[PDB]
Amino acid sequence: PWEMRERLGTGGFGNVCLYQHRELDLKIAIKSCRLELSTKNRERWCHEIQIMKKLRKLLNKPENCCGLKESQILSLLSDIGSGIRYLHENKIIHRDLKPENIVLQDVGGKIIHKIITLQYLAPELFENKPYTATVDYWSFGTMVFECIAGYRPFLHHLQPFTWHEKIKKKDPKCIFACEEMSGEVRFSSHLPQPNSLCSLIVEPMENWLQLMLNWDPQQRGGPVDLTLKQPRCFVLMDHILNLKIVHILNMTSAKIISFLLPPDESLHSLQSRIERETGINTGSQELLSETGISLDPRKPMVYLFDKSKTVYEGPFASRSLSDCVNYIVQDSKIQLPIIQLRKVWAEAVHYVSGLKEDYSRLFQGQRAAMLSLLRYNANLTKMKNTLISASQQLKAKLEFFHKSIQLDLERYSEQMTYGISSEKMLKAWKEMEEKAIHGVIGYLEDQIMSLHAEIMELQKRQGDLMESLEQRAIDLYKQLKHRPDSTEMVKIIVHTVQSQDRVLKELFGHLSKLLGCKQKIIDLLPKVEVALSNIKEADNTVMFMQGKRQKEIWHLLKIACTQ
Amino acid sequence: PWEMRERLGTGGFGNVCLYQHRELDLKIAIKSCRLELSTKNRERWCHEIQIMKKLRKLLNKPENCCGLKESQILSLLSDIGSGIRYLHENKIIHRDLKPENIVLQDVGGKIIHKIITLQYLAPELFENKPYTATVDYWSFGTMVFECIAGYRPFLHHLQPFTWHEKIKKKDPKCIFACEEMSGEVRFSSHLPQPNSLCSLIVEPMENWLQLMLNWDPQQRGGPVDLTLKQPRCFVLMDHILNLKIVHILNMTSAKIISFLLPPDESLHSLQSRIERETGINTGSQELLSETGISLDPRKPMVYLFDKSKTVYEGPFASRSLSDCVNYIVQDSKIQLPIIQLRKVWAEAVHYVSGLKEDYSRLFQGQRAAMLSLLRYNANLTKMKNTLISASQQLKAKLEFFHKSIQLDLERYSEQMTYGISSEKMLKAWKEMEEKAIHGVIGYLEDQIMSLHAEIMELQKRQGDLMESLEQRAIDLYKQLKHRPDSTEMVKIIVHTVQSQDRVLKELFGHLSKLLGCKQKIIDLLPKVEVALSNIKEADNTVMFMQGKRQKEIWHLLKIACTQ
Repeated sequence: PWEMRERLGTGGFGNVCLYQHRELDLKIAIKSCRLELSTKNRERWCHEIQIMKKLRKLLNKPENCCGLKESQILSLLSDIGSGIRYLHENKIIHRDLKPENIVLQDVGGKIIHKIITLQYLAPELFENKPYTATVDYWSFGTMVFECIAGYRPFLHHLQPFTWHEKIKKKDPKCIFACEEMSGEVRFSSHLPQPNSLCSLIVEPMENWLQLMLNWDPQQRGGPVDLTLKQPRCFVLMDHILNLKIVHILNMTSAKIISFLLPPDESLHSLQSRIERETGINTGSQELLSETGISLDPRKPMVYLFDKSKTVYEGPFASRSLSDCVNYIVQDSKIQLPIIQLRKVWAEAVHYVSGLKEDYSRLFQGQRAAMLSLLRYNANLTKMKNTLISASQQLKAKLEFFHKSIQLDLERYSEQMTYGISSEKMLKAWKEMEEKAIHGVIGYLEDQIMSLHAEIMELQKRQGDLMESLEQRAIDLYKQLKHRPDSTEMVKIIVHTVQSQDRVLKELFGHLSKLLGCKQKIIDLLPKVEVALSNIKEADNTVMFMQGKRQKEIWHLLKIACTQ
Repeated sequence: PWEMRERLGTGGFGNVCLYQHRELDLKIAIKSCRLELSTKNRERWCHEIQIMKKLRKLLNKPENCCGLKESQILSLLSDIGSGIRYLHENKIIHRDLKPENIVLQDVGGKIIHKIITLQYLAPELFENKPYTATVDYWSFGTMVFECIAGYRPFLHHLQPFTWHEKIKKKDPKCIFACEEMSGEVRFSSHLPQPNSLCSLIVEPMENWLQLMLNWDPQQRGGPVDLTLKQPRCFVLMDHILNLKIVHILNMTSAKIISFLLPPDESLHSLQSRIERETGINTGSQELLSETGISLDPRKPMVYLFDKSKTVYEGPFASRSLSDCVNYIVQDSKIQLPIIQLRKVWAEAVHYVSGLKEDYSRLFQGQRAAMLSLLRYNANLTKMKNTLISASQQLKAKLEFFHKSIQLDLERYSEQMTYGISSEKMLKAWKEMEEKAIHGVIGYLEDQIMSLHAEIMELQKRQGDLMESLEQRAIDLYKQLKHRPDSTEMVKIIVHTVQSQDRVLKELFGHLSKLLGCKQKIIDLLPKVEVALSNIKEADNTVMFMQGKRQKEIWHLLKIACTQ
């Protein structure tokens, strides 16, 4: 019993449909071709199905109008790369490239992607009837930059006909194209500013796209690697996919640097790399995990603190607005053609989203600092429990020491009668008495639980309020986006900059209190080490002095055997 | 510089006025008599001022329409009693009695009261020109029942003329008067039901008012006590003022009983009084203070728990509605004359206020139970700290016991050579070894901190929501009160009864968890006593066994002196 539900779309000579089982969640797309076909087209569809048996919603999101997040673009490169190489191994050229061919499928947080409009049709497909797999490189890299910037790499916002008439008139050794308001065709051989990708990836992706967006058909793939039978863009993509890039969120200056690393980097070698590269001393390189764990350098988002500097100044915002957006900050009432307005507003929304991520990640590392504080706390609890244990045990040892030497003093005083006693033993036991004489236990305990209660007081956010502010702004961008003055948006910029400044300065006060707690702990540690060491040493001396007293008793047994 | 502010009222031949200093809070009432008086009236006012140099807002509150709280009436009796006797000692009859003569003055929570409308003018003042101090007794006791019920003791809601025409036609040996809807004059020699005063006070206040509201002028004060020159009502009022009445809020049945007590009652004698009177066993008489302290019976709102019974059934509401109010619960749309409606609605508001006080005081004793739980907790913490202290000290004593007897075993084994050793000492030291052999320490510790964390979980109110419901109801009574259907009020009765039932049953679950915690603690206590006792005893045995070993060493010194 298959339920004839709503369609999944329009496909073939009919509709792509959703046929779920009536009881279970068993969905499949069935490409309806019930319409009477010619036998070349019917049989054509037959071997189409036979060979088949052998994302566009994400392309139109409000939150990535200037393009997608880095890691998501990476996963699209590896997944759609495996699909495209999977089709080229199967001696199959798809040629029907579009974001609608790609399935969304959550597997535990991971979206999986397989392959199932004149902007994707190749210019040699605009001209000639036969084709090669180069159209997959042109349309695919085209769609890749449609993930990178959110829109078309060549002359976007035009109709595709005159668009390809300028593609075949474009210098193919360039990357990005745009058109100004004065009618100038200005095109760039480099990627634009609105990007989230690290430059270490960008420039091999730049020249990679110089091979990809080369509209000359014979040079779309690469100078072919004759050792692995492989075009150059595949080699560059597998090169990029195995880049080991870490990220150290430079907290004290509100920065982050990506680090392209060799695969044999020990963490100590990376400590030297940061000490020479960033100039931050390894005696103060405080490196916390996403869970706030300090590393082991014996192993091969990282959070960067200065162990020395407790003073935390203001954040160092190295991201400005573009001068279009700052022009609208200065003058919001100018009613331009609304395409450039949604461009400017989009840049503003991506900026304020950057601010949201700033409070997000700084907030995150603040929490990780608190978790490391908890780990130091548990260390302190262990050390103080062992400390007062051995302390009080040592006190009882002193107790039976004093009673024992009191009894020994009695027996010595009685055997004094016959002149048996030797005074060097007595003065030795007096020395043992002064050593038995030999508070800050409980006082430094009060330092411990005082700091403990202080931390718990520090335990007692506003970027959700700024999420309502930015959320209002992106709602403005949506309600102005579906349409065929910007003052209030600049006011949201005001409230987000100033509110962000307030809560960042308060959290910097929190962090200063945290490092004060941490330095107080690290000051408390060798107190516990020296104190515990004196406890164990003094213990073992008193125990050996009891054994030495038993050697004196033993010597009295020698005196008993002497007579 | 005195500021001529607004008046304080109208008085004399002008206005009672507020003349504050312009800088300080120095207020005084000045009785303006600027109007041209005759010299008997001007000089009359002169000796009035000369003798003077030698509350009505509270009478009209929305919350006490059926009369005032008990303790406040008590304080008015002692304060206005001291004022009236203060005036009768000064050979002065005021005769101008009204609630406007009484000053409100907060002193740390206490209102102080001193003395400065035809319903207060006496019937002999309605008839004759000369008078005595009996008019103070009539008008004063009149105003007293105007505190007790909130309105006039004789035929209220009438005009004062025909009112006194029925006062002089009333049987003066009765107390309360009313008039029915059919024109019947029905008057009562007892106090009505809408009262908060305890009956132990009510009936001497009943007969006290039978002397007070006796409109026969010669019998208003009393059969005069010839030993203290004192009318009977003064003797009865000082008798009532020195009554020592405590209150035990019977929590398990949702009750409270006042207890008139002799002044020499020990708390153990009162435990017998509760065990025979209430039938609640002194082995289960759990008596907690307002701070939740269990008493010392060696000393002379009390909270009553059953130590045995952990099952807490539903509350036992012995306060019903009157059948007028229940009639309006059954039929709310009857538009009566609105005087009886505000009477019925007023009874409803006082009922729901009683419910508010029920949740208030049960909530209060619940909190006191939690405070007593905290006291037991601190006791447990002390006992466990001392316990693990003496435990681990005992462990170190066993340690040097075993090393000591190991060394003694060595010396004994070496002096075995010459046949010096005596095997009874050896077998004795083996017995000492098994005694040295002679977990639930830390296990019952886990019981302790397990229960501690469980209590802290129980630590994590709705009568404020019912305060909004009742507050809505008294707002209905005010908005219908200022006017010259009751269904929604009965719906508030529904929500307050059912919501009150829900939160009371939840809090009864809380209390069951509390007594479970308490019985768990009291089970944990003799474990600590027996365990600690075994620790101290076993300690003192091992220490004496070391001293006995020193007596054996002493005996070896006797063996050394033997040769």
